[PDB]
Amino acid sequence: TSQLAELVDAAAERLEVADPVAAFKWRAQLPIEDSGRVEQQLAKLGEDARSQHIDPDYVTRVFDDQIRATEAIEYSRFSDWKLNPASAPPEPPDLSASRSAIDSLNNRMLSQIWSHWSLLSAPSCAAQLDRAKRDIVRSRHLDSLYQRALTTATQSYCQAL
Amino acid sequence: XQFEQWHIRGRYAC
Repeated sequence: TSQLAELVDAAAERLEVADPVAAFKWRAQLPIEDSGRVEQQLAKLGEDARSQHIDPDYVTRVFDDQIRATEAIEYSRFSDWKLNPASAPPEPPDLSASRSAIDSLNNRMLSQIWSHWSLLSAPSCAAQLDRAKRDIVRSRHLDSLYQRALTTATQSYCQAL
Repeated sequence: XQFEQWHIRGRYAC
């Protein structure tokens, strides 16, 4: 079992927030893209990292990858719903629960990153990450779209110094 | 995607 499995599990769970958010933005006629919100989120995560004496640039690259992967899922859903608007699913009443989940999963990922910092900077990181993705793809039943998203979201893990 | 040239996102894959 990979030492990175808890981190990868948290990243995959965070990817899953794309579906309620996409459904909500579709029904509410809101854009997927929000560059100002991304800048504010990444700046805050860089400051959370600095508060814990973690390298902020490593953290903000990781979370930019994660956010791009999340947005990619939302764009894929919008493509499906453009082809068949009747298939757009019931959306959550609001995004307060999604905001809470994202905050919780941000914290879980950052704490796992620091907890395994020695491995993330070590030569075995890539192998350990491959193993973790495989196991999480199984345990969370990830389809082709989420598998690609997980690859994108984790592509900068083995960059820690 | 969308980002200003001074944004954090501008430093990375985008």
